[PDB]
Amino acid sequence: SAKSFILRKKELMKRRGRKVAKDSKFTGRKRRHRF
Amino acid sequence: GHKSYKSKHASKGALKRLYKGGKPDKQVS
Amino acid sequence: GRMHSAGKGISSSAIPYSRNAPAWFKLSSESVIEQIVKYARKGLTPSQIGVLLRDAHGVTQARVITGNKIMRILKSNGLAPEIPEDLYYLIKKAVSVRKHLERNRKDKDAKFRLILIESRIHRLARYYRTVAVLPPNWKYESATASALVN
Amino acid sequence: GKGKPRGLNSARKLRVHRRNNRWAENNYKKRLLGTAFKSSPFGGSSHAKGIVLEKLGIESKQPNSAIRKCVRVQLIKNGKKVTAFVPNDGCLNFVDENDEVLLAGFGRKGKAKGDIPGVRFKVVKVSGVSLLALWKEKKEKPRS
Amino acid sequence: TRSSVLADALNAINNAEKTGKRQVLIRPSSKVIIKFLQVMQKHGYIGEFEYIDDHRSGKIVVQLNGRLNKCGVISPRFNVKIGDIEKWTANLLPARQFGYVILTTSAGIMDHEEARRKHVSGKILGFVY
RNA sequence: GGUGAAAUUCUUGGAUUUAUUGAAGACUAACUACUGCGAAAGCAUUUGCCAAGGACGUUUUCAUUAAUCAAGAACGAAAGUUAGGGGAUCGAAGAUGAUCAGAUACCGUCGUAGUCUUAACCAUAAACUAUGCCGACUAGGGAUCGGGUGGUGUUUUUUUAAUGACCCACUCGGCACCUUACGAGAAAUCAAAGUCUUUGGGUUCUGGGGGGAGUAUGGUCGCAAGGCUGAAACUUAAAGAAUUGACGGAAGGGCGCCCUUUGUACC
RNA sequence: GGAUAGUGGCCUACCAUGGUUUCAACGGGUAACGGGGAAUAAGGGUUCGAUUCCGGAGAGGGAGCCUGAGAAACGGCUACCACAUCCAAGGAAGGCAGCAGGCGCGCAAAUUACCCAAUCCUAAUUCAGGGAGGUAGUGACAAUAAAUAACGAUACAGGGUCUUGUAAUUGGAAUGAGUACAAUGUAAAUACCUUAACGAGGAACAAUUGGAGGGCAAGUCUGGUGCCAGCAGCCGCGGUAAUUCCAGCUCCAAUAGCGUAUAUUAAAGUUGUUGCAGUUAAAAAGCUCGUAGUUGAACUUUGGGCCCGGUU
Repeated sequence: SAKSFILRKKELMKRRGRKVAKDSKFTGRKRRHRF
Repeated sequence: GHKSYKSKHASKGALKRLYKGGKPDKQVS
Repeated sequence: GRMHSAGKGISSSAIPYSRNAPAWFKLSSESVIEQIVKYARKGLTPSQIGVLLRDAHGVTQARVITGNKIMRILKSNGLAPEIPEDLYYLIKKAVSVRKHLERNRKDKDAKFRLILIESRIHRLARYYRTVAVLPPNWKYESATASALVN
Repeated sequence: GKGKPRGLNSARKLRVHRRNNRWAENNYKKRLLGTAFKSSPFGGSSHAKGIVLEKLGIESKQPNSAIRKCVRVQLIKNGKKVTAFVPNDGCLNFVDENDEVLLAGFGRKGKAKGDIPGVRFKVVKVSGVSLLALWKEKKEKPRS
Repeated sequence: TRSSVLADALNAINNAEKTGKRQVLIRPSSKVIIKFLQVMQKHGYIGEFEYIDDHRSGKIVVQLNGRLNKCGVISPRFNVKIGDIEKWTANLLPARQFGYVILTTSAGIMDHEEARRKHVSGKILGFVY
């Protein structure tokens, strides 16, 4: 549940007043593959 | 709502309600 | 506050700021000391002698009129008792409450009070045997204390 | 005030009280009970070696599936049998039973990157070569 | 009981200075309390103290003048070598130029800077700034 | 009698009820308070006996004799254990009934141990102010309890003197309260929970995320019930103070639809 | 008194009944040789010290002993114990926790090399001997210094006649990584220092390792795949507890190094002496007395005058 966790927790920082990069098809995935 | 009664180890009455519903140790030289 | 209680009272006496010569006294020094030794020749303790000389003969306090303490005066004439006065009264009270406890066995508050009095007695006896007034052991105990007090 | 003795000659009380308090720590108690030598699966060691017992498909969920599985391995020096998270996919075609893998610890668990219920070991080497070079096609696994 | 009369005296001074009174009454007095207030007056942190002499222990009445942030005792009177007295000031003084920690040496009761000057150390008594 | 309803129950040898009298054991209503005492648990009729305490007053006495306290000791609500006594009430266990959708109205009657006391045990409670004990200073006010001081102040003598009671002012020591924030705190709130990042008056005890677990083992106390001391492996990222609302089948109004008030988890 | 090199319950005879302990004796654990020291830098502390020096103990476990000034020696002996070797079956020989090296145990650790030239030791002694030690080989333990490119011209883009950026554009310069006459170097060699000659036009002589919601720096990137009782109809869209299912492009950090595991330290004021907290968040014994422990009221030569000489 990477997408739901990131999309839920990037909105709380919007209430707290901090910059968040806008989402696209690059956020909720394995950016780096494992060994 | 009522505040729950707080303790570290569970009380003896609640222990009664939950429970109703040997060899020595070693000291190796 | 009190040693074995919850009270915090300050009911006591305040010695006046004068080390000499009440003006209206103008009587003597040796007449006072012979009154003291004669009152002790009845057999009274220093506190009762002090209160009688305050209540009857205009002696404000004996430390300033005679220049010497009452107990040291009685020690100078050899009228000093074998045990000091406060330990004697503590022993007498302990004896009386103990006799009550053989008579009334169930009185638990009197047991606690006896324990308090005996702790007081032990502390005072430790103080006296420290300063070499009693024999260096003096061994307060239950029975012979009666024979000790009277 | 402040609870503790503060007198100039009360160092003995301070030391003894501090000793009992430090016994109520966690790092200190783990160090002086010596459970790294008696109860830990590794013998207090960083890495270890083990012979692969078998492999079980502990899968995240059903048909829509994210395939992250683990092996069951037996230690050599101790004999205790543990579970190990193999790294990235396709390596279970590479490691089979009885291959004498070399194990380490896993690390952090957050929202992702492996939240497996009770697997703290990752297979660092297999058949005494690697997983990285054996996945990046640098070296090849020798037979037996 | 009154285990440290210097502590109670300095605490009374602190409370009455924080609440803004003009006079402070101190009981009981001592040689050490008198010397402590002479150190304060010679550095000017207080006003004018006069000692009422009854036969029991005396009392002190001190004129404050403002100008005093905080004074206190360090208890127990730690044995303080000279080679680490700077550690003590770096422990509890706001800056390196003002504020004084007070030492009782065999040369008397004296602030820290003349304890450097006389090259003598002793026990720590208190601080004032 | 009993319940929302019924039944078991007692009664024309008169139940229930009224009056006269007796017997038993237990408890002391109303007075009863934001009052008192006790180290705490706790303590409420009268009188007598025995001893004890606190506060106040003291131009009495000793001159540091003290504060806190592992070992050790005394007491310790209710419950519970062994003999004796007593057994009115209430009443674990137990016996019996209707079990009627719902008991939102899960009970009725009888009733052993107990409840009371003696001689012994046990030593725990939400044993709570959830606030160790001793000492210092810091703010306004009004009540109240105990003692003491002063009043060409009041009232009762049967002649107005003592005393008693009341009123005014002060003081010591208490139980409590209203406001405030000079200060503190995460907040509720606090004259202490203040004098603390400007951190040190003296000293005992206790705690180190949650489970496992007050478990297992050992020791010790106990006739028993049980008490005191008390881990680990393993596992997990979690587990106090306020305000704010969706939700309403909370209701009340209007003219199916709107408006006001309204309280916001365990099994 | 015996014995010892010598004091001494070190041992024996006789006679006393003592010695240690809450200031924690005695017992137990130590994955404990002790110290000089090491890591961590606000201070205080926490952790480590098998290891280059100093002191102790041991040569597979115990014991005994000969020689000698010195040994309870082990590259000396004797005996037992545990291993275990040679055979003619009668007998004999053994001690790598010295240097190399082998087996085993393991996450975990080098050459069965050269030499006494240096440092020093032993002897009858300048001469001999020394796996003590030095040299080299293996060696990304750790530590220091810094190559992988530099300068123009052209044509554009600029800041706009002085100053930067781009290009399948162009030019000559410079030199070490390597190959090596030689000489230094060395006990003799290898390597370093020096240098005749050769040695740069990029796939050349090509740098990796981690990452890219936030911590914490850098994507309003690309493509492919498995599924859908949802649209469309064979083109596809969207969603896909796919915890992205797989690959590529671009970017960031560090850089001859980078990541990971474990342990420990700091930021930590979660060990609190400096410096924690206990009404309600973990945490004030039910209450009182009381021994050791800790702590404990005030007071005793102050003040004034004299001189001299030291430092700014």
